[PDB]
Amino acid sequence: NGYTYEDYKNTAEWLLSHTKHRPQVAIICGSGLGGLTDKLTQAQIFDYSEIPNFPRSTVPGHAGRLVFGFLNGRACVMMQGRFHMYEGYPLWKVTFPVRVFHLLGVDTLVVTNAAGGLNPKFEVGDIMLIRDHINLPGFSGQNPLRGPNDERFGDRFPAMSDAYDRTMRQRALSTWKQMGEQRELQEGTYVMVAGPSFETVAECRVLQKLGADAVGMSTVPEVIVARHCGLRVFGFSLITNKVIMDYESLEKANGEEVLAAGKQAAQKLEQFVSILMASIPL
Amino acid sequence: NGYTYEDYKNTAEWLLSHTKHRPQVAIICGSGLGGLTDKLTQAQIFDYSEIPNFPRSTVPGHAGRLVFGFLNGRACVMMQGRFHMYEGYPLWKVTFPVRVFHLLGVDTLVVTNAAGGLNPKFEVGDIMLIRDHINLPGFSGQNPLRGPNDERFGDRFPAMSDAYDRTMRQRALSTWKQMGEQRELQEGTYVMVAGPSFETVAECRVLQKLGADAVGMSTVPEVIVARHCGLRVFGFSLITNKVIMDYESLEKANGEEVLAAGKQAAQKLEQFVSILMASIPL
Amino acid sequence: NGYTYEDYKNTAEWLLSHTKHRPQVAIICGSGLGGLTDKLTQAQIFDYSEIPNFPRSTVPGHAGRLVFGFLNGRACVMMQGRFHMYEGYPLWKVTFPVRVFHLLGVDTLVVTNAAGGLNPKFEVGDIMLIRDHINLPGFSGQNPLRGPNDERFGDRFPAMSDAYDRTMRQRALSTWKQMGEQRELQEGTYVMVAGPSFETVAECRVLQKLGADAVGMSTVPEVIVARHCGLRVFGFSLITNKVIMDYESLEKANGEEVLAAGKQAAQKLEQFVSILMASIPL
Ligand SMILES: O=c1[nH]cnc2c(C[N@@H+]3C[C@H](CO)[C@@H](O)C3)c[nH]c12
Ligand SMILES: O=c1[nH]cnc2c(C[N@@H+]3C[C@H](CO)[C@@H](O)C3)c[nH]c12
Ligand SMILES: O=c1[nH]cnc2c(C[N@@H+]3C[C@H](CO)[C@@H](O)C3)c[nH]c12
Repeated sequence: NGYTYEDYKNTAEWLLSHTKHRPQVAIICGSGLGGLTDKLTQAQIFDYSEIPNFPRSTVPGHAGRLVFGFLNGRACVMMQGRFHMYEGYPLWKVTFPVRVFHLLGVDTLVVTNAAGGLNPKFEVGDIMLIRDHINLPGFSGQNPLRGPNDERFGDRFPAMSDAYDRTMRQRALSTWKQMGEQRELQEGTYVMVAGPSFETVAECRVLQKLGADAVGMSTVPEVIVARHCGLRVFGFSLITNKVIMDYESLEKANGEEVLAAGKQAAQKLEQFVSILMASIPL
Repeated sequence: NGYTYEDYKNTAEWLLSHTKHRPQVAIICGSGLGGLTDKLTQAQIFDYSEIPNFPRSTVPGHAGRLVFGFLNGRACVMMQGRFHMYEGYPLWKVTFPVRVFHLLGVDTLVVTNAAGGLNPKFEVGDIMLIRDHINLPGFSGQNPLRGPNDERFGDRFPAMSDAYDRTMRQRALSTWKQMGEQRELQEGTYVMVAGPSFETVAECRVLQKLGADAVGMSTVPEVIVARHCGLRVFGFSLITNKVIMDYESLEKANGEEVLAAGKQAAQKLEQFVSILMASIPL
Repeated sequence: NGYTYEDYKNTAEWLLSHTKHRPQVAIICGSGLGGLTDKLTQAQIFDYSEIPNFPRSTVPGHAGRLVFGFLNGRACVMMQGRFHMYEGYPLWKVTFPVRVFHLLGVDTLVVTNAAGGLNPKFEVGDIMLIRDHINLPGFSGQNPLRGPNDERFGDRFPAMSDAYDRTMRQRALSTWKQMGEQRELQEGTYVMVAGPSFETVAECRVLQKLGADAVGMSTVPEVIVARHCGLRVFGFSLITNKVIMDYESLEKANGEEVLAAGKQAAQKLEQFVSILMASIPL
């Protein structure tokens, strides 16, 4: 890890002295979900590039910013553009923001992402509440906590079986119903794979056989660092496509559609997140 | 990645100005399949060591060369000796040649390798057409495309579900029959594991349970980079041994036998490849 | 790999000239099993920090030492405190001691560790004889033999299907009975995961579906290097906890209990190891 405790501290204090905002809830916007930033009020934008120690967003579109504001009665800080292992960043950079949030005073992390559906019951547009995850990269060594542990953040061996807050998941399922929606709110296991190339049929079958319901290339690292910090964690995936699971089909998964699904059924997640803020204690 | 676009370009131009040959089909010879180089005509050999930017073959036997020539009516470039992740090379070096081939004007990549048979229906000497692959290293981060993407080669998120050209696989199965052979042409999923040590019984069972038919320590990376490039891809594995899948057996897998199987039933693959060249469009 | 053959040699010769002891059996003590060092006679302690080239134990408790002595009629060398991939050490440092032992004249390696039980038949306190292992990190590239092979230690492609000496496992099962004990001696497959965070329910299910019986974050690397060396290998796991495999449960795995289980049923393993020394040929 190239960061010392001092680095996270200096970044936090810099942000704290450059904004009057004092966030409680940190929100990481997934692909095609950045619009969520338009709902904040008293918004204050910071480009990643101007924040000390922040990983500088190479060329996804040069759009990387931290937005502080209020979302439905709660002090928030949103990440529009998140870092991925596939871009070359080691996991300790990918999750650097998370530790910064903790030092800013955040106690809750909401993570969102787009994902391929592995469970056949899913349909494009569906929203999957994350009940659990399978950290394939972590099994091999790619775990954001690798390296000496700093007691100031947490313990050497944090547990992850209760990573996704049960209370929030319940309140989430409730909220979704209180709103009265067509499709039900899906729930399941998210499996992380490094990417960036999409899965083959054989691989799709492997992930299904392991019990995963949705597949993506992010999130798990941020969740592990958040939990290591003591943060309350809740999140979901926007199923942007159904992964090909048999050779009959003659269609390919593309980053184009993922942003397209995250175009129509996108605002659906946005509203759900804003409303869900009232369900977050303080 | 330690290579800049310029590096691949300079290597291509160097080769292009040192040979009159202009290859269309690149062929990577697997273990004990190097003999395939003896079939080229108007052959011109280049030691890896003399080609700018090429990874220098440590000590597999110091035998690493790029051979340009004609194979059954087609301009080829063959790799005699391929790079493996287990030797210490990062994946961006392992696949460096592939991007060079694309800049040389190659539009087809034929990959061959020796592999352990996981499917019980296989026998030593069998030839397995590769229909799909399981990229275990890729799930964890070891994917040759990790790092910033260069649009000149391809897209950020290339698909792999159609990696192995369906047309060539069909024409391959046809060719094999047109020849009238004893054993049928096997077909299945290739699973890549890093190695270099051989699998345990428990591991063999894992790979079988995942749906893999053959196991090796190469190929998948080259295939992913080729596809990212737009190359047509086809290949197969020479089953050199049947992996031990139960504790009853008292025999061990050894690099000795692998080269031995690749001694008798070796030329069988060689001919098949030469003849298959006529089935490759232009 | 940052070590040259010379480095292992110089470390061996340094130890050989600083102790009259000439070990035959090397023993690696797992978590909460360090007490085994109290049974040696004519004991001579070396701090890891004073041994040339040894990885310096960061801050697990600053307790890292190599103890030479005699254990029940056999010249031993014990590692009190072992290195883990999760602490940041690359595998070639984690396994550095193993190659040193081989140069000291050791011909047998006994590895012990604490592990989470995946097989439901297990209970806290149980002892599991290791019959086989699943090297998840190894599938992805994290194998201690990655990099050029040195013929002086072993072959390029060593087999692992017979890693755990069948004779010792038999003599172990015998010994356990000759002693007449309540609980039977368990036996099964050990799966290595990098850690340091504990498994989620979904992950627990994956590991079970793969056929693993116990889960830990060490051992496999040392075993592979030992075998590559020609060392006889035998070992076992102390089940310190039963991994949560369903959402009903409301308890979390913690490094606290692991050391606690390794407190009561700890000496049970210690005696078993001492007595088992008589079963090790010479
Ligand atoms: O089928 C899939 N496989 C793996 N990841 C995704 C995702 C998630 N994100 C979306 C984004 C690509 O469009 C990249 O960062 C991956 C959506 N569908 C799939
Ligand atoms: O049983 C097996 N397991 C893993 N790889 C192979 C291979 C393939 N290559 C062959 C070569 C060793 O002889 C090394 O680079 C692995 C053949 N049989 C097996
Ligand atoms: O449930 C488990 N999952 C993964 N490893 C362990 C272990 C083994 N060691 C023990 C030690 C933590 O207490 C760390 O190095 C892991 C015991 N129980 C479990």
